Amino acid sequence: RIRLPPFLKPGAAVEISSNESGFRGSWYMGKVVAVPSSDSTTTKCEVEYTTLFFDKEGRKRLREVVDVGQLRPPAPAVSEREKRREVAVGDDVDAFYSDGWWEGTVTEVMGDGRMSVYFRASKEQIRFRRDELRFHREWVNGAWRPPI
Amino acid sequence: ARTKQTARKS
Repeated sequence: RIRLPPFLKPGAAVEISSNESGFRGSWYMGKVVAVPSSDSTTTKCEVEYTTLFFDKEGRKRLREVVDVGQLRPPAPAVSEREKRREVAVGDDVDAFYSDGWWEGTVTEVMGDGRMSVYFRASKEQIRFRRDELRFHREWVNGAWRPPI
Repeated sequence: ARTKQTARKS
């Protein structure tokens, strides 16, 4: 019944977004455990998180049934110009924080490759090293913006 | 280990 995006198959690595307010602007890494088959009673996918667990002692990685629209492929590998790109004020970035990626905007660049990032939904202003940031991309119409 | 409870911001 539903035509899944081609990247979505059992075993596929994905980034997972949540509908919950406390996760606004985040992408958590995970993998697909199950998808609707052409033979199916659901329209949903089950995913397993890579860095979130059911329990704080860490015995079982968290699994969730999610909407297809909550998933996208892993962000594109950082290119060669993108390693040459300086991060600048105004840039849309994701910051690695609490073991997932959170979208924000660079508001200040300091020396020694450090920056301050504003997060609109949480009204937070947080400093990061360059190696904690990635340039933000969007998965739209089956392709990345900006493209690969 | 990280859980939704210790990752979420609200």
